[PDB]
Amino acid sequence: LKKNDLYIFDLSEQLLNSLKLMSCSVCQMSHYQTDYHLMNVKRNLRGSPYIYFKSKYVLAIYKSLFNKRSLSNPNEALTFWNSQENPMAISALFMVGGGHFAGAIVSHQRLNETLIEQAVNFLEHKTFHRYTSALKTDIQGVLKDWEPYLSKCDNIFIRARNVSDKKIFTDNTVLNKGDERIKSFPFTTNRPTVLELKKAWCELSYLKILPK
Ligand SMILES: [Zn+2]
Repeated sequence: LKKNDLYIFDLSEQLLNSLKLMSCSVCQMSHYQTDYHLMNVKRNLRGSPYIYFKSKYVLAIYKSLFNKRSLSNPNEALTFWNSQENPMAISALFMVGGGHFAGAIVSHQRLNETLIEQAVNFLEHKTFHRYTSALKTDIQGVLKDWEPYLSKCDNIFIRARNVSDKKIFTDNTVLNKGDERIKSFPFTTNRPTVLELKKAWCELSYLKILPK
């Protein structure tokens, strides 16, 4: 099992149907890495920490990736993720700290910087910095700018250790406080840069092989 065979949103049917839990519509065209499909996706969008499976000698996936209020079980989630019927699956990624910001809207679809990082498709991405907040209006600007994307996101992952910095994302913005989709990163992360957003994404979106 190479890492290429472990992307949670692109698992082969053999690997999927083996997993055991431990206890084109947007183009009107009948083509997924083409730049055409990507703009149409863009146009239409714009208007223990783990769970374990058994198979081929223990695959682990982050609990944060799932929807807590969901009646589906994790196998049902994985199979729905791996079906062409969710081509506009997106998530958001935000880190702020020490005057630095990086945000991105990430597509769940992969592509052709390591090869694993080179396949992360950021539909939008922004990074800026301000000494000191005054960052607050800048970031509230990005959130309004991405409002159509944000209302269609599966998850919105935010790192803001500072209490005033976490307040930046919900104090009178387009995100509401107590939005289930808003979640911490289940692992420590570095400085807010675009590459760090991709590190975080690859860390959430690939199964991990662990001991039982
Ligand atoms: Zn298409």
